[PDB]
Amino acid sequence: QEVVIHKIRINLTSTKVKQLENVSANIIKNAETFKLVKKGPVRLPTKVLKISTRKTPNGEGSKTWDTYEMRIHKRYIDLEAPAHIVKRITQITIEPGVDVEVIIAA
Amino acid sequence: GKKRKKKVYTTPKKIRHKHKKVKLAVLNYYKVDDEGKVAKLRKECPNCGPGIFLANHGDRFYCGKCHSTFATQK
Amino acid sequence: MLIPKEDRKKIYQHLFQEGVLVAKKDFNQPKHEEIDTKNLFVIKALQSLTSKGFVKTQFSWQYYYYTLTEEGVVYLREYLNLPEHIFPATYLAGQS
Amino acid sequence: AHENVWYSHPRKFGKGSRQCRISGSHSGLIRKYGLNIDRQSFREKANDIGFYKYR
RNA sequence: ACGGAAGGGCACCACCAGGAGUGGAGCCUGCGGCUUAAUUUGACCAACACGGGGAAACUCACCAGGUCCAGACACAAUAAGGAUUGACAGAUUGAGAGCUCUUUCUUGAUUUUGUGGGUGGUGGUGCAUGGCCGUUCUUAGUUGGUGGAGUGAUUUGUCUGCUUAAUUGCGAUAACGAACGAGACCUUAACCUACUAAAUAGGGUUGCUGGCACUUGCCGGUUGACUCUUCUUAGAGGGACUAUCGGUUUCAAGCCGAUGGAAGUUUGAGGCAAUAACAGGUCUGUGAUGCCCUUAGACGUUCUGGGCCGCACGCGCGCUACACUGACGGAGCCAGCGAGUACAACCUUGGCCGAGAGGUCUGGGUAAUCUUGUGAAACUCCGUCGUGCUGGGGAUAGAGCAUUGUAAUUAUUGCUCUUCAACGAGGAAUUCCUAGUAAGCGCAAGUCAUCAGCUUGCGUUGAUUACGUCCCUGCCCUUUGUACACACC
Ligand SMILES: [Mg+2]
Ligand SMILES: [Mg+2]
Ligand SMILES: [Mg+2]
Ligand SMILES: [Mg+2]
Ligand SMILES: [Mg+2]
Ligand SMILES: [Mg+2]
Ligand SMILES: [Mg+2]
Ligand SMILES: [Mg+2]
Ligand SMILES: [Mg+2]
Ligand SMILES: [Mg+2]
Ligand SMILES: [Mg+2]
Ligand SMILES: [Mg+2]
Ligand SMILES: [Mg+2]
Ligand SMILES: [Mg+2]
Ligand SMILES: [Mg+2]
Ligand SMILES: [Mg+2]
Ligand SMILES: [Mg+2]
Ligand SMILES: [Mg+2]
Ligand SMILES: [Mg+2]
Ligand SMILES: [Mg+2]
Ligand SMILES: [Mg+2]
Ligand SMILES: [Mg+2]
Ligand SMILES: [Mg+2]
Ligand SMILES: [Mg+2]
Ligand SMILES: [Mg+2]
Ligand SMILES: [Mg+2]
Ligand SMILES: [Mg+2]
Ligand SMILES: [Mg+2]
Ligand SMILES: [Mg+2]
Ligand SMILES: [Mg+2]
Ligand SMILES: [Mg+2]
Ligand SMILES: [Mg+2]
Ligand SMILES: [Zn+2]
Repeated sequence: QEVVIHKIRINLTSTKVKQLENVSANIIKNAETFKLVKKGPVRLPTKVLKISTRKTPNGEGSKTWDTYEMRIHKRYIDLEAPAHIVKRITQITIEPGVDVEVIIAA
Repeated sequence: GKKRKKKVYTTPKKIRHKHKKVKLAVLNYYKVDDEGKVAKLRKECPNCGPGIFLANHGDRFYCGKCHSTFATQK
Repeated sequence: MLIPKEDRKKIYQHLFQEGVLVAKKDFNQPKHEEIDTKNLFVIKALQSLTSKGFVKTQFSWQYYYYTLTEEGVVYLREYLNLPEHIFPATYLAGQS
Repeated sequence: AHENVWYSHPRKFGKGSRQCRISGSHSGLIRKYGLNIDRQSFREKANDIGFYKYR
């Protein structure tokens, strides 16, 4: 008997965008399918990772500098939902790559 | 590039620590009581177990299983 | 390698226990992981097996990936004289 | 190589305390985020890692 | 290819008008030279704050030395009356190293010593190679299918003109139809009262309170409720395509102006970026690698110490100043990119201390939460100084107190006090630059135990002068000439 509300939260991380958007939309749609209340898929600022390297491997010539970057997004979502429904929702339909985290926030 | 020259040493030669093999080394540990019992010589290290013998250097015996811990004068 | 004989049985029985070893490049270190011996003579005993022709070596990011062959399984077996019906862990065949 | 002498110097910190995890080269290492890769094997394998040219 | 030959165009690594500088001074950093035992090396527009090269250990390559095998495999040799390992104390050693030895004790077939062989080598060889990137060359160039012209080297196709930043097109055409390059594309910065939403972001109403007024008021505080998404985020998206109009154009590619808009320079900046090449460079990045050398008193590996930091000397990036628009005291108080502790010990709030550096007690933060709203300088206001190497300038010297480090001496670094150098805006020359740009000013990140004078990114105060030409230095296309082709060196 875990019918009581738990104020659960789902964190997401993804080096890409398309699969992250698909996962978030799927979670929202499943929540509506089971008719649960929510705070929307609030977006988080683009955590951009930039590191610069001397493009030459030795060190001579015209000083050339290159920049390598990723861009990750979090998009946390909080659900005022019971226990087993949200567990079943978050343990299904996870396309590869997009890291998902679940916290009871009790 | 790098150019080198023949290395000249300031010490003639260092010889390896050749191990000292001894002919019938165990004759001096145990002796026979005239076709009978067996006896030890000069001491027996107790901690290591039966049959282990200390090393005499002068006025003191020395281990060699637990070499540094046990060095007892006599 | 003056690898002590009891640690020699230990390395062989452990390589029997799983059949695949890792043994990171790092020399100098006190204790091989899940083996309790200095890593260096682990590396050298295993490469001795490779040179005898019973272990294949594969290098990747300083990690000495080692795999054991059938004749290696043999040599290991008569070294431990464990009955021939039993095999190292790798040959435990699990279906998908 | 009396164990108390050989390799006794500590390498907790400094240049030689870290290896490339690729070639072990101490020179020019990327310690940011614990990549622990040098500049150039990193530029080799970065497109595979996830870094990309954007700007 | 070249021409101090012609024509057509371009480029602030060219100039013009200018702006800021360097070269003058001090100091840092890097080479050269010298010295040294080593002051390790590779570089010579495209070497010199580059090898992320801010080396006190490691770093490492050098020097004095001291250690060990990390010689796998097979054969042979010896071999359990011992192949052989290790070891207290002492001499020896810098070492509490059984390095070596004195004695003996310990260990046992793994080793030891010859053989072939093998491993490692920031050893030589980037004029043996890969890969990588630099440069030719940021320009607009480059081939191939047939077809024509030449016997052919080859050419046309790729071009008379005009246009563009562009081999970009309009076009003309023994040339036709296609490919790479450019563009297209990707990221970013611009505009969204349009949608989706949001306690890790902001508001508004209202609670509950604090003040100051008295009147409804204002400034506040509050992880109490309601409510919303312009402000901050991120998704689908929209928006610009020179849109419209007016000039000019064998009236066509297009160019100029005005207006509307946010944006009219390809909207801004970049990211990728062709054929051919270089004896450009990196074996010093690799367990990328050919060959050569070495492979046990070792060019392997590792430990201690010194060095790469020294000094009559030249040169380059640099930092701070020569003062008044300044210096110094007070008073205000504005940012953005970042980054941040885990199998280890980071960001550090807040509180007690110390003048300081710094110390301590506690708290959050694995991160739109906390550091942090990084309350940053420059700047703004008010004061002292008032032309004098002066309170400018802070190098050079001592004395102390701190923190990092196993190790601060050849001063690591910060603070306290004192000493106060040269320097009067710097020769011939030379460097960079057209709008948020130069410059000034900082900030963050990388290098990190500790350090920057560096570099990479960010924001802030934010301009003068063009808006053009081949005069200098080059580049592109065509024509022409040559006794040049390892090509005017
Ligand atoms: Mg110009
Ligand atoms: Mg010039
Ligand atoms: Mg001029
Ligand atoms: Mg200046
Ligand atoms: Mg000067
Ligand atoms: Mg050039
Ligand atoms: Mg240093
Ligand atoms: Mg040193
Ligand atoms: Mg050393
Ligand atoms: Mg030496
Ligand atoms: Mg090496
Ligand atoms: Mg070589
Ligand atoms: Mg033809
Ligand atoms: Mg042609
Ligand atoms: Mg393009
Ligand atoms: Mg809005
Ligand atoms: Mg018109
Ligand atoms: Mg552009
Ligand atoms: Mg090109
Ligand atoms: Mg060359
Ligand atoms: Mg070459
Ligand atoms: Mg060496
Ligand atoms: Mg140096
Ligand atoms: Mg001079
Ligand atoms: Mg420079
Ligand atoms: Mg002053
Ligand atoms: Mg801010
Ligand atoms: Mg003075
Ligand atoms: Mg200034
Ligand atoms: Mg540097
Ligand atoms: Mg000729
Ligand atoms: Mg001549
Ligand atoms: Zn004993």
